[PDB]
Amino acid sequence: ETAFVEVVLFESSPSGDYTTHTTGLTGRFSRAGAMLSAEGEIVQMHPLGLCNNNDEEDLYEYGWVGVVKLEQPELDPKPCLTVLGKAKRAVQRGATAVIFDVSENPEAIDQLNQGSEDPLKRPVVYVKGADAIKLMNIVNKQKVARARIQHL
Amino acid sequence: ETAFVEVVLFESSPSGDYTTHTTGLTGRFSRAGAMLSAEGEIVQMHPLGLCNNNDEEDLYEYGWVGVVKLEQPELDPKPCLTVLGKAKRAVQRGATAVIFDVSENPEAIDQLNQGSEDPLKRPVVYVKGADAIKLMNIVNKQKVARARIQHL
Repeated sequence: ETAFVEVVLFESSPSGDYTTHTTGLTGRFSRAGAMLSAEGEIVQMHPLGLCNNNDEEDLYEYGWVGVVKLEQPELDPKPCLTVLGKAKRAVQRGATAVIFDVSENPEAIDQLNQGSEDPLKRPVVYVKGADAIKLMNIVNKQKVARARIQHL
Repeated sequence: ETAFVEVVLFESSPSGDYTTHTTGLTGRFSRAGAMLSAEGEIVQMHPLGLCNNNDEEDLYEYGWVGVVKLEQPELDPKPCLTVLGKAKRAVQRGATAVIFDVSENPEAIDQLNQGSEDPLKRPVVYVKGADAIKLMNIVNKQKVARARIQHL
C-alpha cells in the first residue's frame, strides 16, 4: 500500500528554457481507490473546490493528478462532500489520481478507508509528514509539475 | 513483463460530465526500458520523425506517450537511428513512454532487447497482432486519447 511518488518540476533557466528537476516522495494508497499507478500533470485543488455545480469548465484536460491539502476539520464543518466524495468528484472531473495532504486533518484517512467496499477505479493517495511538505512546497511554487504515482 | 494498456478517448460535455471510452489491450515491456507504469497523452509519430536534431524536440509538452508503427525494414534503407535509438530520441523529446507497433518489423523486438544492459528510465513497450490493431485503429482516428500503461 506504499505509494512511491515521483514529481517532475520544470525550473526556469535564465535563458527562459526550463530545466527538469525530479523529486521523490512517499504516501499511502487508500483502500478507497484502486491499487494502481497513475501519472499526469499536477493540478492543485482547494478542497471546497470539489463541491459540485457540475460545470463544463470544471472538467480539466483528462488525466491530471489532483493535489488537495485538507483544511483543519473545525474550519469547513458543513462540507459539501466527504473527503471520499471529494476524491470521486475529482475523478469525474478527469483526475487520473488524487493526492490528499492530510497533515491538518489526519482523521481524513479513516474517512477514506470507510469507502473500501465500493472503491474508485483510480488511485487515491494520502501524504502527510515531511512527504506532504515536500509536495506542497513543489506545488505552491510550481507553475507546472508532473506526478508519477508508482504502486510497488 | 506484460504491459496492460488502456487507451481512453475522452470528451467534455456542456452538461459538466466527461464521456469516456476505454479500449484494453496487452503488449510487452522491452528490456530496453524501465519496467515501470506510465501514463500520458498519446502522440502518434511517424518513425522518420525520430531522426534529426533539435528542430522538433520541444514540439510536444513533456509527458506524452509515443505511438510509433514501424515500417517493414526494407522500406527504410538508410535508417537515421536504430529502433533502440528511436526510443531513446522520443524520451529526449519528452516522451514518458514509447509504444511501438512492431507488426511490420518483428525483428525490432530483438533490436530493442540488445540495449537490455543499459535500459532507459522510461518504459519502451511493443504490441503486435490484434493488440496492435486495436491500438492503431484508435490512434488513426486522430481524436485526443490518453494511454495508461500498467506494469502488472
